[PDB]
Amino acid sequence: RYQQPPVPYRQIDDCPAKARPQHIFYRRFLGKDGRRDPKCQWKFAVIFWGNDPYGLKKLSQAFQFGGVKAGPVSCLPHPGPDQSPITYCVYVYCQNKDTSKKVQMARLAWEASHPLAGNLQSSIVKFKKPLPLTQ
Amino acid sequence: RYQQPPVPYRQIDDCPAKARPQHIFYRRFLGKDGRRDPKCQWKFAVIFWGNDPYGLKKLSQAFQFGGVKAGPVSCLPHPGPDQSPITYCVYVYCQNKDTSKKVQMARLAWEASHPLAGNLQSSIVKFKKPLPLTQP
Amino acid sequence: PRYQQPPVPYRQIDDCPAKARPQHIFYRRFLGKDGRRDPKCQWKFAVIFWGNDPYGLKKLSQAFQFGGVKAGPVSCLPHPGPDQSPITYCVYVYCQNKDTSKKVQMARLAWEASHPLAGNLQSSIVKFKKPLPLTQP
Amino acid sequence: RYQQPPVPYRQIDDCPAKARPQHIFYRRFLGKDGRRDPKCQWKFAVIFWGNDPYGLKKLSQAFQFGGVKAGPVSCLPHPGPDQSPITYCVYVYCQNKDTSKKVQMARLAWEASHPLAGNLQSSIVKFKKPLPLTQPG
Amino acid sequence: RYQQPPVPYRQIDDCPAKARPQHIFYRRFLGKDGRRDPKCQWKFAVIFWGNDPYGLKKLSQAFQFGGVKAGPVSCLPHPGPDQSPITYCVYVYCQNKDTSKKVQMARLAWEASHPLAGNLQSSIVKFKKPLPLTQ
Amino acid sequence: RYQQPPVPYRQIDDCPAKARPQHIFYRRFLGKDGRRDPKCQWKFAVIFWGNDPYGLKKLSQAFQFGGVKAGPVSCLPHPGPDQSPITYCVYVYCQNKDTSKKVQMARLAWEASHPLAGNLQSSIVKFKKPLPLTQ
Amino acid sequence: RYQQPPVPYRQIDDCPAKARPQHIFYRRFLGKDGRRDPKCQWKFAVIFWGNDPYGLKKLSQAFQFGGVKAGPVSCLPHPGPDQSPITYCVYVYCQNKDTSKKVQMARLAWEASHPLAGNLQSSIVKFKKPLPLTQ
Amino acid sequence: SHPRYQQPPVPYRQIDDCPAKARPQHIFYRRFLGKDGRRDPKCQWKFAVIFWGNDPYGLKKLSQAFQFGGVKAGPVSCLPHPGPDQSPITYCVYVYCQNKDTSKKVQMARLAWEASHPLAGNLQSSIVKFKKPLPLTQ
Amino acid sequence: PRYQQPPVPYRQIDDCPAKARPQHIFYRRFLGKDGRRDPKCQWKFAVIFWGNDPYGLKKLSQAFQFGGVKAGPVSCLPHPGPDQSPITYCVYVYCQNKDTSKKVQMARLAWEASHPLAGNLQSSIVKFKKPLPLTQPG
Amino acid sequence: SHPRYQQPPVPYRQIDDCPAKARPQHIFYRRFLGKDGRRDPKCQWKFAVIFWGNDPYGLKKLSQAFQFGGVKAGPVSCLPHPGPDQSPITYCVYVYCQNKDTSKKVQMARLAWEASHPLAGNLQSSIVKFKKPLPLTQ
Ligand SMILES: [Cl-]
Ligand SMILES: [Cl-]
Ligand SMILES: [Cl-]
Ligand SMILES: [Cl-]
Ligand SMILES: [Cl-]
Ligand SMILES: [Cl-]
Ligand SMILES: [Cl-]
Ligand SMILES: [Cl-]
Ligand SMILES: [Cl-]
Ligand SMILES: [Cl-]
Ligand SMILES: [Cl-]
Ligand SMILES: [Cl-]
Ligand SMILES: [Cl-]
Ligand SMILES: [Cl-]
Ligand SMILES: [Cl-]
Ligand SMILES: [Cl-]
Ligand SMILES: [Cl-]
Ligand SMILES: [Cl-]
Ligand SMILES: [Cl-]
Ligand SMILES: [Cl-]
Ligand SMILES: [Cl-]
Ligand SMILES: [Cl-]
Ligand SMILES: [Cl-]
Repeated sequence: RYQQPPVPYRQIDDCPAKARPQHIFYRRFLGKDGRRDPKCQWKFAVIFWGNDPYGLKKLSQAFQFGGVKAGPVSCLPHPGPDQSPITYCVYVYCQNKDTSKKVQMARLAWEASHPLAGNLQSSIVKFKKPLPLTQ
Repeated sequence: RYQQPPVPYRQIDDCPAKARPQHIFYRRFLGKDGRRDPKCQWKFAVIFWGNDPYGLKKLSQAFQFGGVKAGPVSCLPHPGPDQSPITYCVYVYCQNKDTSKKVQMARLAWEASHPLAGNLQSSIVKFKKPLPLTQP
Repeated sequence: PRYQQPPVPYRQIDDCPAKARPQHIFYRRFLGKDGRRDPKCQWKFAVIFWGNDPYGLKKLSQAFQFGGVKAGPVSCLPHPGPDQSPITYCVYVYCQNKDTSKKVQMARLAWEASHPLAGNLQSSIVKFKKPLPLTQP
Repeated sequence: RYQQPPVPYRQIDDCPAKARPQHIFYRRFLGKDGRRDPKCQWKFAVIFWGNDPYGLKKLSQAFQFGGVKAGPVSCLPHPGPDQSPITYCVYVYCQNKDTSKKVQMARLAWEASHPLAGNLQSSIVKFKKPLPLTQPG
Repeated sequence: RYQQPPVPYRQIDDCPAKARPQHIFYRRFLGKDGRRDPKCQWKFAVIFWGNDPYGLKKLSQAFQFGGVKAGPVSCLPHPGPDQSPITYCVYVYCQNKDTSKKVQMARLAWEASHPLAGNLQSSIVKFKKPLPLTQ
Repeated sequence: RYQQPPVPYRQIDDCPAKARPQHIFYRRFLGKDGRRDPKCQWKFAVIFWGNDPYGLKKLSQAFQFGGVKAGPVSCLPHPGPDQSPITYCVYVYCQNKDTSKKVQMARLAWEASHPLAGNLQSSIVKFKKPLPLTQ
Repeated sequence: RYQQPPVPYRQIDDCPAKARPQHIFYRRFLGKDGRRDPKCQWKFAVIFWGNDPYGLKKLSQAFQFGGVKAGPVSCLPHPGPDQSPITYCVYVYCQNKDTSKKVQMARLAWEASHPLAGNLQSSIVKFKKPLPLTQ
Repeated sequence: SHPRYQQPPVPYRQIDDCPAKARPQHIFYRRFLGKDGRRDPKCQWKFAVIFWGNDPYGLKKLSQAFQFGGVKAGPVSCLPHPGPDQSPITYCVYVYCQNKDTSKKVQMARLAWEASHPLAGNLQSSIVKFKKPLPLTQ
Repeated sequence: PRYQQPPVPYRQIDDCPAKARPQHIFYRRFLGKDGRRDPKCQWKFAVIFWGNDPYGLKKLSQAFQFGGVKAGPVSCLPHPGPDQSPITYCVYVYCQNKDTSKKVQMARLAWEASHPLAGNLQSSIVKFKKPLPLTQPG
Repeated sequence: SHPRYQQPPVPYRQIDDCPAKARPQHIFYRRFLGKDGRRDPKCQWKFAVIFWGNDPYGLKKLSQAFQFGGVKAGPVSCLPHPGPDQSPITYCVYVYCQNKDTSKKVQMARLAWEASHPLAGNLQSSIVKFKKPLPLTQ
């Protein structure tokens, strides 16, 4: 009835098909930084936003790892008193600032290599209290 | 799948009636901190989370003001390899840290006065770069 | 009896006078654990509330009665100028830490938000250099 | 029914007679610090406390100046769940920390010079927000 | 014609009569700041100065305590090349900055309660090395 | 009767004879630091003390300059509740800390070239408020 | 006879053909960071190294920008007294440490998008004095 | 080794193996460095000195001269063109070391060679530091 | 042999050259304990005195010979110009701390004030980065 | 020049003026110091390097060599005896200059010379700072 989180996967063939190439690149580029850091807490993310929801879905399905986990496609609120064109967003959660920076670079690399991909705005995010993403 | 953002409000007549009481309380309680301070950028939020999406949807509909704006009901990722019970969440965006604390306090106040309402966990949130929430 | 006396304490919710009781109930729930006394703490904080209606202040005094949050009686600020002008009544709500003090302040703000007939009180956190005699033996 | 603030004075003769010696000494001792200065906000006080309401009342009536102004005799709450003997208090409001320390010293001087006067405890007090003791405007 | 220091007392009966009222006020007002703190060094004072040596003398005789001890009535030198009206001074020696300040306060108090009394100018004084006033 | 301050003098002929030698030395050694400086307040001194009042009187009489001015011979209070043997002192006022150190050194120099004469203990002194010694 | 630097080039057609894909990617991923900053000194680089000189040549030819400039394919010294197999290296010169890190990521990303590319070791480099790369 | 690409200087055991025209410079350095020229096994290869200028032969002799246990020159290389066209080349040689102090002695040593041989070119230079160690270890 | 020698050391006032002995006696008393060696400190300070009269400087040099305060011989500062101009003599008085160095300056200033025939010497405190070899061989 | 006292080294304007046994050292320093060897006319004389050792003749060549517009050695002087008895003399030469950078370069120049010449004495030295400027302008 309501939004639902991306379903997780260990095997690359579980990743939806059209996000698969983005997923693979992310796995190779993130490397060890993609792995759950047992030590740290989940107090970081990167928020990506732009106008195309389908682009963001792929990004959300591509960013699913031990230490890097995206939520579903969401929205920013309308900016003004009235309705305007929607800005969608995905939060890519992770454990430390450095991983969060690498997530940003990762997507920017994907964009660089795919001129037809949306150029997403982004920001590093930090949470005062830890999020419940432990196993 | 694809969410839309809560509709904004002209008059309280435009707030969904199930959230109207929560909304009116927040309007009075936030007072001036609920008004848009164009002097500021949008670099803060509060994230509320819990297991009950209806609770969160009323919260979301309730927090719709000039300087305090909720996103729709959303989700955190599954924490592990397999699927666990869903943790829903709502981000309430605002323009400064003081307001983000007032937002947490508003919700605690509502909860105190309504022992049946869900006791939501939350966290203050800070963004490095400002969000596109300025008025056109 | 020419002098003020301190508010009486409660052994149960129903000992709070009825007109102030709902406000007291909301405070008990909202303050929660922080309403409780911390016998390892000293008393060097308060929130002063002030306004024009002494009966409103009396209910706020009656409502703020807990182990770690205790209102004095309805009192007054001095006149600001050379002649008697409208009275600003005030109540001090004594607390054990700054945190609880801001919570006290928020509690009343919530109360007012949820009850429009309630007076819109002004307030300020207050800090004492020395500990007040509010400890037990 | 409700407490009232001390009446403010235009001339020494308007001061209640029993408090008038204390008022004159404070007027002379405080000197310039007893006057209002328009450069400052009302964010300080001295709280005096003891078991003697009449002694406090003279103190309260004595400290009525442009820049130093006492509240009425009030009470601190009971320390415990049971009533205990009343501790009375007076807040003497000032515009700055130095004036607040001078007020404590003033009263210590008064005690030193009058062995029959009670020995009051006190604390300096700081308010995060300014109190409404300025004139309208 | 050499100056001598004022006489010390043990009893209040030992204070010269004309200085006794001021002495008893100071004894009461200074309280325990008035008494000697043996683990402390004498590196402070209050200098009082004005035009009336008689008022200063009583002040001198008044401030005689374990931790607060006045020297005799003395003088500032002349301010200019020629002789001008004499400015008398008395140093009241203390062991800390707090007591100094209280000494200033003590005498202001005395002045507020006696309009006839001289309104003496004063300064806190600090000595880099300790004075020989330990017993 | 009460103490008076040393008589100021500008010509070395107006200096009391017993102190002329000291004075001539201090005049040359203090050099420019002996001169008054209007852009400075009078918030410093050196206090000299010891058991011999005549020694201190010469010093008092010697240190009379534009920017360096001694009070008369005075005393410190007795250290205890019984009368002790007197410690005398003289304050030499001046405008800055540097000059006060110079004044100290000047007297040590004098002690060094007159080894038979008595030694004085000293301390640099600082006043919170400026003393009334401008013209 | 002596080594020569890579050809600089304005438009992509002047880029050697084999380096053009890597150059385009870099041009897009570096973004503004690829541009010169005349108010910045050349005191950074990334040194890339590996055993395939042809791989290094393409990287060398690809990193030719206003603010990011590669030297030619060079060598590290033999590490021992005997000749062993050669470790080639290319220095990619930059005007700040952030650009350096970005150059490093740019190649990692290239390696993540082409599993056939060699996997170059690399290091940020810091120069005490500025190199003569000013316009 | 690949014929289309630079090779590193041949390393050498006795002084006689140094290329004839480098040898004096080499002997001079060997004396000036003393024991600083030896492999310091407690240290990682994280430093160099870069020498640069416009005469490649001058740099080639320096390159050939600086081959010791703990200081190893790469071959004559180049900086990239500073601008949009080919312009006069600046050649360079990196002389690798294990620590800052050895890197300063290399720099000093060359300064000495120049002050004592006025035909030698006056090479610009800089200390260089690497975040990760280079593969110059045993 | 034919180079400058330091002042001959003497720890008995009568062994001080007679012409410097009054200046010596005054310095010994005025420096007091500051005049003694403190093994705990190192020799990283001095006062340089200079002037055009080498004899006045010679007496100063002879006068300042103490355990913790020790003058070198009368020396010179270089010619300022490309050509020779009238000589500026100097004496370094070595000390173990800054306080003692200022005292040394005050000492000579005192001597000048009490002896108007004495030259007025300019001086400067001096600080050395590294310790001079003035510790006792032990 | 009073014959009882030291005098400053003779200044040059041309290298044939340099005492022959110091000429090698002199030229080497002129080249090593380069620009830093000349008078920096926006600066006062408040630095030096003191060199010391037991061989006065080596120090004398050093004194003679360090003569430039911005680096100027005094004569061979010495330190005081360290103890209350005559012991072996430690000779010293101050090499004056206008800023701390020049003084570090002076120090390095000598060091580079020594590293280059196994027969040269290994002189100890220290940088030196004067609180007031020395009269080396005129
Ligand atoms: Cl960001
Ligand atoms: Cl975890
Ligand atoms: Cl939080
Ligand atoms: Cl109320
Ligand atoms: Cl009440
Ligand atoms: Cl209501
Ligand atoms: Cl407040
Ligand atoms: Cl009244
Ligand atoms: Cl009383
Ligand atoms: Cl207090
Ligand atoms: Cl003062
Ligand atoms: Cl004497
Ligand atoms: Cl002192
Ligand atoms: Cl003046
Ligand atoms: Cl690195
Ligand atoms: Cl540039
Ligand atoms: Cl060459
Ligand atoms: Cl460098
Ligand atoms: Cl002679
Ligand atoms: Cl010795
Ligand atoms: Cl003489
Ligand atoms: Cl100096
Ligand atoms: Cl050094």
